[PDB]
Amino acid sequence: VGNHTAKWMQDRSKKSPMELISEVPPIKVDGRIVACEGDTNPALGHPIEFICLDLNEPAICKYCGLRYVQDHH
Amino acid sequence: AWRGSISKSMKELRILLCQSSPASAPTRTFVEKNYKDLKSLNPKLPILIRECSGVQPQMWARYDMGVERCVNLDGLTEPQILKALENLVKSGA
Amino acid sequence: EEHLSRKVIIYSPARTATQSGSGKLGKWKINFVSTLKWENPLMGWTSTGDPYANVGDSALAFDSEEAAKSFAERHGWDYKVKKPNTPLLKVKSYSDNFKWKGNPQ
Amino acid sequence: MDNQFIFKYSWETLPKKWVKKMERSEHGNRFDTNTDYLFQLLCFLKLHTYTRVQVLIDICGVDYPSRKRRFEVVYNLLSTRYNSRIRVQTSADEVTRISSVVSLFPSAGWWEREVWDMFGVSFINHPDLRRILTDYGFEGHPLRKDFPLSGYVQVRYDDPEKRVVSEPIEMTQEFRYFDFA
Amino acid sequence: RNPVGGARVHFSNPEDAIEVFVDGYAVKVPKGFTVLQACEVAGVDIPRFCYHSRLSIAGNCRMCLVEVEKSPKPVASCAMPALPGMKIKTDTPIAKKAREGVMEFLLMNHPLDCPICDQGGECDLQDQSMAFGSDRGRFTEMKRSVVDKNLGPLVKTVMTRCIQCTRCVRFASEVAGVQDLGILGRGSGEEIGTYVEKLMTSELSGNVIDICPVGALTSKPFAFKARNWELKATETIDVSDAVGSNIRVDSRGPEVMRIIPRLNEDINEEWISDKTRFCYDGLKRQRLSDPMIRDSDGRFKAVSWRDALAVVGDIIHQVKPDEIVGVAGQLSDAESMMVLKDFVNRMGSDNVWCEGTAAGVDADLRYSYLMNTSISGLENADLFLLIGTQPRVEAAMVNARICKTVRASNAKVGYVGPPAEFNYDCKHLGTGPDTLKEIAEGRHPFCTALKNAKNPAIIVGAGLFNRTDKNAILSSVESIAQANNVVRPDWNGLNFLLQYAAQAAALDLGLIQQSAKALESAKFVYLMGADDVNVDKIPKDAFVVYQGHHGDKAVYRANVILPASAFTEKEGTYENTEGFTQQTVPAVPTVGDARDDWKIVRALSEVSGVKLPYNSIEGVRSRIKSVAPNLVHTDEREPAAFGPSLKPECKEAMSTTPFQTVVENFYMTNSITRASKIMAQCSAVLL
Amino acid sequence: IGVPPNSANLTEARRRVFDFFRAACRSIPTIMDIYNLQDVVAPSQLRYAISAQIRNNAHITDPKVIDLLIFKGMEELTDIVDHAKQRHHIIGQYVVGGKTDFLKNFYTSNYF
Ligand code: SF4
Ligand code: SF4
Ligand code: FES
Ligand SMILES: [Zn+2]
Repeated sequence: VGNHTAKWMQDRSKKSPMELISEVPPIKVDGRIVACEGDTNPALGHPIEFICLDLNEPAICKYCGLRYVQDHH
Repeated sequence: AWRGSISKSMKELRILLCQSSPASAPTRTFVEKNYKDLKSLNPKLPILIRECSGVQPQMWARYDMGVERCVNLDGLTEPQILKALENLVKSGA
Repeated sequence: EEHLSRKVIIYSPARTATQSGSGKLGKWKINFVSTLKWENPLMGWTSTGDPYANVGDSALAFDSEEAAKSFAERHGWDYKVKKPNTPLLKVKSYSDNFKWKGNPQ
Repeated sequence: MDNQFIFKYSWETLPKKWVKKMERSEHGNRFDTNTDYLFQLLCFLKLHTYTRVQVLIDICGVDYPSRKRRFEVVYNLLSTRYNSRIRVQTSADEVTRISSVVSLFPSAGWWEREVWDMFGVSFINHPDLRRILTDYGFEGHPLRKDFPLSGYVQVRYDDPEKRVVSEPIEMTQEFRYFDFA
Repeated sequence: RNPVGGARVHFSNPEDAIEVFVDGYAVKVPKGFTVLQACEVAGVDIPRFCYHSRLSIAGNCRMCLVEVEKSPKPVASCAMPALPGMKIKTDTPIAKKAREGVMEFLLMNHPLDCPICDQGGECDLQDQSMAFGSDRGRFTEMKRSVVDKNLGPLVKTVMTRCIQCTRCVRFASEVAGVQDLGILGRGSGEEIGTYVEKLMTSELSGNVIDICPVGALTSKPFAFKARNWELKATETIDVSDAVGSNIRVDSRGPEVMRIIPRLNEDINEEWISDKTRFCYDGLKRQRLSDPMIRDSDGRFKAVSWRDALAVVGDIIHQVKPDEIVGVAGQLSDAESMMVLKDFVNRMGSDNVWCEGTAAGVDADLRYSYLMNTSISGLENADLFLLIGTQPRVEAAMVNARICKTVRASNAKVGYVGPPAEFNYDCKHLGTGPDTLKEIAEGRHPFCTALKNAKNPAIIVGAGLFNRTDKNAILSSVESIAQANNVVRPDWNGLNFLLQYAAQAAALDLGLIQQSAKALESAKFVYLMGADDVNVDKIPKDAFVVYQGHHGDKAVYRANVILPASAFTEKEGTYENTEGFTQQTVPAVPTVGDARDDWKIVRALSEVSGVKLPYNSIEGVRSRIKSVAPNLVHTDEREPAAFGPSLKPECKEAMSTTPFQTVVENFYMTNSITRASKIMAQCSAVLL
Repeated sequence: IGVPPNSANLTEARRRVFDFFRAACRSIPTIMDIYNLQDVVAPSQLRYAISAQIRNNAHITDPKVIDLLIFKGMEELTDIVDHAKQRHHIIGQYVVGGKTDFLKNFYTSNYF
């Protein structure tokens, strides 16, 4: 719906990828760090990304947009 | 009394000279010796002293309607640079 | 004929500011100042009609100022030379990080 | 007949004024010669019993814009008799004609036409020296470094004239030069 | 052997030179040079991350290790001083293995995000990994991760990529003069940051993007927009101020993508200001693209060039000659200013001047409106006296030079003018001309400090040039300079700081306002890019013609709009504060139906019936040779030929009005900057 | 038939120029027939264009440059005759059949 998506997406029947990724709830992790590969099979995903969870705001994987939060604190 | 009437005759006077060349030495002496009195007698006349590393000693006067005249100062002595100024002030002005 | 009368600039591209390495210097280029491009009104692609659009940065190169000047003067182009800026090496000491401030004033 | 024997024997036997530079390398034995001795050197190599360089594999030009003689003409040759290859090179500029070797190697005819078409080097005593690859009436020599990749003109059908015609080029999307250096 | 990058080596005396060997080779270096510098003189490029020639040596990255004979350990070449007879080896197995190990340690915790990192394609880490350590990774444990920090709208942060080289911290402390960045914590967990939430407010903050060797600090407005290999590089100059900072303009097609500094030891030393770096957005916004005449309903309508020029030419012959006024904009090049002056003088008017405070100054002597010390010459000054100027917001690179001189040589700074925030210690001496009288009369600790200074430097701002008591202020300043021997054959410490890129060339060409109230009595006003003139002083019935590439208020008042080229789209001559003349280089095509300014003026002159004796820019420059020949002798340094002695004595009284502030908003100074998102956001948050 | 050696001096080069000019002029009727120019342009204008091309290069003093120009002229003549590409007002490279220039160029565009 934003200006970025309107540059290429000319169909409003489906949600844009930005809205779709935002609807995925943050994944809870036991710990202060998590590694994201974007796929259950790492060779079929994206280069491994290690994400720090020290901040209260959910941390976003810069490759696939998955979000992670510390489960306890 | 012509030196006190330069403003009435021309809109702008330009003196181009070399900073270090011997050919520009009479022009530099003329500037150093006459600019004080010329500007005091003509407080509202722009007297543009423009020095350049390799220009021949020149002197320009700008009148009405943008008409200009130039005098080549090469091979001239300090008093003859003053005559040329008087000629520019008194004729064609 | 028509393209042999254009004005060009002979220069040595300086080092980029995003990298500390110096391995792309010493080359001399002929800038053809090709600055006539527009947008194709079908896909937004960048169109041009100037034959020397990229030859000065992709193919034509010269190892020295004199070679580029000779080539330009043989082809008859009007050229202006821009001397490259070079760094001045200055005496630097790691001891300077711990200079005595002197007696208090 | 290995490249050590060719280098040594050619040093011993060739007239000295023919060769300015001799390189021995796994990349190939290489002889550089002035343009006025190219023909005689090639005739010697072809006819001499200990060389028998009978096959002219090709002739090609290389453009070096930083050089006073910008063109380098390379002759790749083969001896089936001795199972050996030789490279002979000479330099040239935009106006100096060099000798044709068609009378030595008939295969040279078209390779010389190609050098003339692509680079603009002319060949003395060539029986039929005209362009061979480019379109008729082509202007310029495309393999020169200063010749633009897309050239200067393009063609299209023109209905009012009922024919294909040539106009100055107009590029919908210009060639993008990616400088990774 | 040629030095690396063609670097110049200056010897104070040949006796003060030592001899060292770099890989067998004999090289001669000055005493005090480091091993790395001796390698550069030898032409050997030593890899480095933490070392920067303009910043203090750190010696922490350990990538510059080399082998020195009789040394037990590998030697950090960036920090080790060179000694006579030293035998330096850079390609021995010890050095190669040390480089491989250090590179392996660097990549150990480095994130695998080259495809999303903007440094990709111009990354020192990538190149040195390809070259020195072509070792197959063997680290299989978990990498450390770091949260991103908020530093403002200019610097985008990805701290996982940071290699703790501390270049940004040292730049903040030593060059920017704003200590906001530090290194927090200890060990592998140390993090670069400000600890507390705060944005980088220094006007030189953007250079940390250049100095950061990895993609940890990147340009936020440029984020993700392009790769370095698809950008065309044009070497040109900046027109944001009167400094003339050397820049490289990167473009893709007919669009400027980014602006990065260009090395020039005499002007800006590979640094630029944030205004210079991030003003490129406005080049594609609110562009005047077509000629326009206001219609019957008082609305602009697009026309051809011939119709607009015919209208202007027809209406310019219906006014008195003294009623024609032409004003040149702050971004005008010398050629267009010369053509405008010729056109207006040939219609019988002398009301041609450049917009700004220095509109009607005495331009007879070139020393009186230029920085005679030169920017590089400031580093030799031991004392600074600033009179009515805020160099931090008026000339950012000059202020950077002053700060560097203060930090290095412990020079003192006295300031007279309104209160302002300096990035270096400085005594406030007063606020107005009473302070000048006190300085002239002596009896003050700063007066004896000025007398006890070997090479004092007075810097007078051009903002004082529009005051009513301008002659009195200038006379007092020159008397202070004479009493302290500021101007000597071996030292010219008298300086005047201009504010506009066009001001120096305009003063050289004689674009001087004679009548102080000529704008209030004009019926034909030609505003050649002069968007900063106050247009309510123009009579309501005057015919106003605006020529430029942007505009807010003058465009509203203008009866005719003539679209003009921008500085990135043309080749124009500009002179900076120190009298150095430079030329722009075209980087991108113009937009719409725009034309070069001098072309528009010449075309109008032809339409108006005046025949100028030139039809090309070469003819314009030949004409300029008859007025200001220094303007066509580009890229040349020349000393002053005449000084204060020729000035007539002045007896005007001294007013009591304090000095005012010239630049109220650093980011809003010209029409280009006022049309940029990024500059507006900087004004919103960074001020 | 074969490509001759370079002219030794300006005299023999001038002789080659005269030979080329004669060959070019003698081919004018063939060109008029091939391009159907009877009602478009006179044969003398073709002769005049060829001679003007020869005259515009009258300042050349190097025989090798003259030989190259003659060779190129022969090739262009051969392509014009043997492999004609008919346009209308144009044969090969020649067009067949109160304000100064600055104002016209300014009205045209910003690139002169
Ligand atoms: S800084 Fe960026 S480009 Fe360089 S190695 Fe790291 S991720 Fe790759
Ligand atoms: S952010 Fe960049 S410049 Fe600062 S310490 Fe990290 S790698 Fe070095
Ligand atoms: S460059 Fe010397 S240790 Fe970093
Ligand atoms: Zn992911």
